[PDB]
Amino acid sequence: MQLNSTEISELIKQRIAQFNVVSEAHNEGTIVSVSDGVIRIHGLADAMQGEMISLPGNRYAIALNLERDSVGAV
Amino acid sequence: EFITVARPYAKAAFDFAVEHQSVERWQDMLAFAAEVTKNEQMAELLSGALAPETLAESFIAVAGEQLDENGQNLIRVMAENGRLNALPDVLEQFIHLRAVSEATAEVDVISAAALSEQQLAKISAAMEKRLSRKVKLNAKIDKSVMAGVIIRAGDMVIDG
Repeated sequence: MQLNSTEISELIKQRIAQFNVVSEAHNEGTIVSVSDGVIRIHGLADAMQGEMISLPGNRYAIALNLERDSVGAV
Repeated sequence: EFITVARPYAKAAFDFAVEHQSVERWQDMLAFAAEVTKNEQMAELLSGALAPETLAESFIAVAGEQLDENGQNLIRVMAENGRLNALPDVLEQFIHLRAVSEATAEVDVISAAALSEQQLAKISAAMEKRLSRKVKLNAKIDKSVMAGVIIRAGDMVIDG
């Protein structure tokens, strides 16, 4: 079967089939869930500690901390 | 790596595996699965999404259809569990699981591990020992047993 790495191609194949959706950019993400002006927050991963974060209705958003998994903005 | 969490999952496994007698087959399923899990670009995507259905579908979707209905409803368990992220660990468990029944392996003495299937401790073991005739290989053994006896030794020097 896929033995070694044919899986990857299979993966590729497997991917290629479903492939389209994956990834995103630094500076690019989406705010997933929130309450109280603080947001589960995604994308834009590499940034400087507490850089200003352009908001729609544009404003920067206050950046608390970088969690490993995902982080939210103030 | 809760991995202990494996059991209720992992356990029903062998049983289903027992009952389903798939373990050749189920074993296949597991191979396939850990493979699927491994996918890293996928992995980023993998925790991406909230809707469990979405993942059961998409995961199952690109999967290449190695899936089983029991493994569909059941995969649906792991996703419904939401715990599924870590699943590959179970294979290790499953190994032991598979191993558990009748299996044996080996620890290298000073060289390399035969992993011989020998179920009699110190006997089937001894059978392998004698079976050397593999007596040939050095593979760091001498430094090891001389250094380890030497270690007990300097240990006694300290004791001295």
